[PDB]
Amino acid sequence: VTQKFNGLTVLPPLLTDEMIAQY
Amino acid sequence: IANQFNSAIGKIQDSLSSTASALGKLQDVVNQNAQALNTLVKQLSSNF
Amino acid sequence: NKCVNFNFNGLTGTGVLTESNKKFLPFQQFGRDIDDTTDAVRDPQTLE
Repeated sequence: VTQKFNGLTVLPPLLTDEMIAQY
Repeated sequence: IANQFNSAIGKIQDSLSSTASALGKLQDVVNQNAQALNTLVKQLSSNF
Repeated sequence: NKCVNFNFNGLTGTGVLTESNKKFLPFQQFGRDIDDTTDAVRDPQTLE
């Protein structure tokens, strides 16, 4: 599975990919 | 029964390696969110 | 490298200006992004 003038921003998820791997 | 489980897990490695189609249900969600953002940004180019 | 209110040839904008590696051809003054907005510019006094 695969800043800019538009005023967009992608926030990170609360759990990292390591934390999901640990659960 | 162990050898059949061990073999079947061996086919899971092979399947997830061999085809890009395997995770299509996840890639479709990334693609639709990317499309919806890319469209939203292109509407800034429109004259109205 | 500082944020500024820039105005080059009447292209009034705002942002941080940075040295580009973009290889513009002689006839081009402005460059645009995917988003159809000016993301690079040739300075009209010293042609970088």
